[PDB]
Amino acid sequence: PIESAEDLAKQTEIAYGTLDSGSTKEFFRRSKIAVYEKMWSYMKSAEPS
Amino acid sequence: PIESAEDLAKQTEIAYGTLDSGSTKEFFRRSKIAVYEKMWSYMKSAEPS
Amino acid sequence: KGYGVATPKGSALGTPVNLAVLKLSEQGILDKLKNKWWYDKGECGA
Repeated sequence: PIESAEDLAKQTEIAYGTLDSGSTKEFFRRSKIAVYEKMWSYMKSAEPS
Repeated sequence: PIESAEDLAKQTEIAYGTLDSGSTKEFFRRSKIAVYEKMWSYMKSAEPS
Repeated sequence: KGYGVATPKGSALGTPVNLAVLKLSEQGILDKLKNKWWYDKGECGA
């Protein structure tokens, strides 16, 4: 089962997201960690939102 | 078997090192990637050398 | 509980140090140091 953020970022069968506006989205936008950068790129480019 | 640098960095049963002076050691010293930072910390703190 | 950086009462460094701690927190540097000194230098791996 998904146990960490890295597990979410590695797979593609499960989608993940946040609020449209809020602190979590800004955290992912400004993050410099590789895993969070991957997650932010995925969430930004995910369609439908 | 070990198929990448991440597989080396994650475990402790297999030791690893570089030449005492050269481009590889300086690459690991100057790296900002998390896995190479882990590798450099291990190699620098490794005893015996 | 929390660990804080302590300063004398009425010192001129209290506000700058508090703001610096907040900046380091929001930039992810505190977590980076935590990972470096707990897990990057750990002897047990993952």
